Amino acid sequence: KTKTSIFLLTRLNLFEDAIDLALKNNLIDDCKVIVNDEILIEDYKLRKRLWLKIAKHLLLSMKDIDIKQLIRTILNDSNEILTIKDLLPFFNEYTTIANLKEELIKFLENHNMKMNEISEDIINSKNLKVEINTEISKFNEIYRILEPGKSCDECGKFLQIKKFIVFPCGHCFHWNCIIRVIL
Amino acid sequence: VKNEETQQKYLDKLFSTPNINNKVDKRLRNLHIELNCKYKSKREMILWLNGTVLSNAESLQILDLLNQDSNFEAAAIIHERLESFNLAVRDLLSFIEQCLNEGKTNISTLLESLRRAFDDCNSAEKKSCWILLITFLITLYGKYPSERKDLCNKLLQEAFLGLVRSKSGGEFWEIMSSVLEHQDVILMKVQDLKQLLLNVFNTYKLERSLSELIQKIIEDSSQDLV
Amino acid sequence: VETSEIISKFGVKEVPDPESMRNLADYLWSLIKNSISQRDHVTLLLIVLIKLKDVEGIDTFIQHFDRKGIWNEGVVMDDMDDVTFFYSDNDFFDLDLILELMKESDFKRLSYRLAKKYSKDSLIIVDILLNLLHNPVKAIKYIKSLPIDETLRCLVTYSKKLLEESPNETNALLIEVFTGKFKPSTFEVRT
Repeated sequence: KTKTSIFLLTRLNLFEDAIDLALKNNLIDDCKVIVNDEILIEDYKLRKRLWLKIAKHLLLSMKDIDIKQLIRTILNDSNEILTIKDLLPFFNEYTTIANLKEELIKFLENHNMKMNEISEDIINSKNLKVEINTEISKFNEIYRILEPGKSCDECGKFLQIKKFIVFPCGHCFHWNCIIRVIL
Repeated sequence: VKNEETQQKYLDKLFSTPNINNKVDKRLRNLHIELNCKYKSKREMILWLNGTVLSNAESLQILDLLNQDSNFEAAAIIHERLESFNLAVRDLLSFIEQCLNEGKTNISTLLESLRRAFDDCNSAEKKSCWILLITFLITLYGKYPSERKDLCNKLLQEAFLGLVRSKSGGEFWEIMSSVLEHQDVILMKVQDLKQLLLNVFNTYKLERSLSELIQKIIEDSSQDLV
Repeated sequence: VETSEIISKFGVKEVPDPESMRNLADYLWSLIKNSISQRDHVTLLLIVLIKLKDVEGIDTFIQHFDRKGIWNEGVVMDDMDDVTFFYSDNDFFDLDLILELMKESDFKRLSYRLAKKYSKDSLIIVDILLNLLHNPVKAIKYIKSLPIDETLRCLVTYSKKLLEESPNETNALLIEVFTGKFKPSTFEVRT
């Protein structure tokens, strides 16, 4: 039974055997639907193996015809998996120089863009680190905070009787009221 | 004077300092130019050729003298000073081929020569020169039996990186595709081309791998500083 | 000084540059020699090692690295088939990324040695030995030298593949497993 066996294998958690049987039965559409409906996730490793097996079954099966179009359609349906590098070992011998050249050009452009982005990020990080270091160095020994004629806060009594724990934005503490607050 | 080396030494300090302002001799300059060929120090010859007046007639005479000599590097330097990009590229390719045939250039020396050749090619209608250099490198790799395969792969990777940094370059990549037409002229084995492509892809992936770690370290440091 | 400040001046250029990455590897070696066991750093320490063609720079690391993550000379015993191999995870270089990078190159022959040092990967060791290293006799021996009877997932996962090369040994192992003969065994390295 073409369909009953496939359904039983799918229900039996034997997806590899089901995929092999579907490939042997030339049920490409059913196998593609099963692959796309992979609800179970195994870090895409099993999915990658299944996609590679499906591509190998499709590859070297019939006439090339629109070989570039077929390869592009397979890559698009792969949904960001089984890159051209993986398909290169199974390319065997052919004359599809144009499609391979286009794929290599696209890969090289992507790699160049990634390298440029990495270099720009590194330069931005270096500039930010330099600016942060300059700001930290400038902030040292430049406090220049001032005490008003008469001052006090929190405790209420008088700032100049115990200590001078002073913060920015005009706050005053006795080194004792603050430790009382945290307790 | 009955000693050529004494005359060479005398004429060395005569023209070494450019402080001369009132110069009237003409035969002495020609004698110095002609007798500089008698110097057997190739490194010192290159050092002297680095800084010189380099008159057009003097440049032609130097090129004619070096035509018999094996100092291809000096000829390439003269061509670069003469703004002969194609001639300089050809001289660099000939020097690289001679070094490969001799089998004495070090791996670091070969890498330095490849970097210098890539810089010279980038200095230059440079697409035709780059295609010719790539074809020459492919022919040298094919002719040379497998030792130099790693050097050929490194040269191919460097050429690919230079082509990427030139902009692939769009039509230049098509020129590389046109270079693929020259590959049809080569018509080499499919297995060797597939192995070379796989090695190039693996090298690119390995190079891209470390960038993520470097960026992660830099980002961690920047976050800590912030 | 701070480490990332030193590392910043390196990188950028990825030309073959044996001197530059040789110096980087020496700096990382000196950094890991005494202290500062950053998890990422040692990972990078592997990557550059894969970048170069050197091999003796990797096994020596395995020789003098403690299972718990201490760099010291002298090979000693480890808590095999224990929490360090079943429960404790600790921290070390990411095996998955490192294993993939090694499999990218042809140096995977010695990777089987590196698999033993790394913990976990109970069901990945058989796959590495069977699919990659071939030699089904070695895979059968490893399956015989597997852990206690609780280690039955590998059999249920790869029995179909195992029963293709040497069914007789596979049949005997299956009969022993299903008959209650779950005793352990020593480990070493047409009818």
